[PDB]
Amino acid sequence: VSKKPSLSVQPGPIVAPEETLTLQCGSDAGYNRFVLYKDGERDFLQLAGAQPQAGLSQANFTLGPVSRSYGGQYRCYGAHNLSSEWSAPSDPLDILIAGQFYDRVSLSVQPGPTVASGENVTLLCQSQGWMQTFLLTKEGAADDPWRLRSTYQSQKYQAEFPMGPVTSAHAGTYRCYGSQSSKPYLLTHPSDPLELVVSGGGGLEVL
Amino acid sequence: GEAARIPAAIDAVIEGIKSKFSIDTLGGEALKSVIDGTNYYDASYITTAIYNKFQVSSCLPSVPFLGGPPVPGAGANKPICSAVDKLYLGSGNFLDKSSLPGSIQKDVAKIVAGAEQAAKAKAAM
Ligand SMILES: *[C@@H]1O[C@H](CO)[C@@H](O)[C@H](O)[C@H]1NC(C)=O
Ligand SMILES: *[C@@H]1O[C@H](CO)[C@@H](O)[C@H](O)[C@H]1NC(C)=O
Ligand SMILES: *[C@@H]1O[C@H](CO)[C@@H](O)[C@H](O)[C@H]1NC(C)=O
Repeated sequence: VSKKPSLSVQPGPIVAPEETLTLQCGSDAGYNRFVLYKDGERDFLQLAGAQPQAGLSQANFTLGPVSRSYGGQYRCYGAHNLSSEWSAPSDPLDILIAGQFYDRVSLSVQPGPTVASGENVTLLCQSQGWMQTFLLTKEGAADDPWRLRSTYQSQKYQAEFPMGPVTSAHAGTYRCYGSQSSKPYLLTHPSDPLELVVSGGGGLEVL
Repeated sequence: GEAARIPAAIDAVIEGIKSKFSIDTLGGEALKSVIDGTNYYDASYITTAIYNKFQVSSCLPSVPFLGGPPVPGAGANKPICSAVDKLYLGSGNFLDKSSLPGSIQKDVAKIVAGAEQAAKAKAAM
């Protein structure tokens, strides 16, 4: 079986309802077709054609307006022609749907509103309602989010994300989400954005 | 000329189908044997007939019932699957099990409309 393709997601793995996600499935093994499957479902979601140039071909699958159904794991496969056998599965891509619960989450800086140069930045995501996990994402750096299991503390459910000592790379806009146990790909509404700005070596929250 | 008109319309739609979907003469007679009723103008029935007789469902990749990797499909070597692939899966084009019937139906509807427009007008002239 041929080497697996690569499956990427743009803009990012976490998507809000009524939005369209471009999943790019590409390879260098001269594939003229790519097929997309989700969570073991026997019917393929989409079949796409891509003319290989020197063996390099990419299919930009477009998911339609997203709903609670789009949440899960996605794998794409590649084939040389209509009758050829399919490649090995690509590495699984996790697509998460937001805005699926009424419970809200809040993102704050556990050290405090300002963090000094020698101090560490710790981002606290919390909710009054029961959450199994909390997810942290940064704007622009749209990769796989940082998921931490929740803890019951101070009659709240919360997770601390230790970012380490203040650095200039910590600057940016951050959002956290919550997920419940049975449906880990369904997330809450995003928390209010937390913009962090580097000031005098230190970090500050900017509104 | 009512008999000539109903027989000629059927022949024209069969020829259009054979042209667009690269179906051999034998498949043309297979379609004719079920299209001879007054269903020659319904793209829906023709699409179902094409699906059943030419096994268009067997053109698409399938996954084993009890678990397994995706496979090309039982009919991928048949000419109908190559014709469907050229017609509806080019570079930059997309397809799913739900979209294919509608695409085939739209093209069959174009065939029917063109056949009867051309047949009526030439005869009237
Ligand atoms: C399809 O690709 C296979 C290689 O996986 C090749 O052996 C075969 O000849 C190809 N068939 C066509 C019709 O191009
Ligand atoms: C956080 O900062 C303190 C000193 O401010 C340091 O002792 C500690 O090691 C830092 N956290 C981690 C995880 O190292
Ligand atoms: C998908 O997008 C990439 C980059 O934008 C491009 O190289 C590729 O040709 C596109 N593929 C299709 C099928 O549009």
